[PDB]
Amino acid sequence: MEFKDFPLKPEILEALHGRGLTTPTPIEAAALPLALEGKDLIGQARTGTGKTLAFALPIAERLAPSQERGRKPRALVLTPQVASELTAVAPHLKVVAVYGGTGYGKQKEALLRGADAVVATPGRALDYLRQGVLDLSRVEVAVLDEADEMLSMGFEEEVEALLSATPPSRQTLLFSATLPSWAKRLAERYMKNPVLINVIK
Repeated sequence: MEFKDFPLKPEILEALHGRGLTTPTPIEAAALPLALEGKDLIGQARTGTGKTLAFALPIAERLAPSQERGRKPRALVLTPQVASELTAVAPHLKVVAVYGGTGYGKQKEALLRGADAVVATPGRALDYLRQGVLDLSRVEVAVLDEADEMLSMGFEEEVEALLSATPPSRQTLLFSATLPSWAKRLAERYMKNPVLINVIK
């Protein structure tokens, strides 16, 4: 089932063209059905290229971008690269970044302008949170990418701090080539009877 073979936004199926992207991975092709309706999932694919669109899409497709001034983020993401794509496959949605390796002020500036989604290393993710700079009480979509490269890199107790600050009616998707205990807790404490999917060779 090519992208089209699904209920998808045309200009998105076109931004994809502006890109050149045609057909989804095994994992994407599995998630989207459930992912395009809110169902909690879990994803298990080898580390590297292939994962992004399983969630990027169910997000943009879920939200009606706004021009509202200084608005809260309806979506959220985590790592320990991901802007290029989403910004291109979700032109209607405003996207920004946060991370160690630049100035607080910097990512404490475009923030107050407005936001439709986010992606961060939990180390700085809490920074703006505590600062009260980042308000997180309007999120609909939640995402954890590589909950083992987090564990490994050590961003695991902010992951859940930031996470403990989102609606319960909210949705949740988790990806981890190897699903570890903290991601088993992260799964019991944060997800409604998700559906696991494994594509490991």
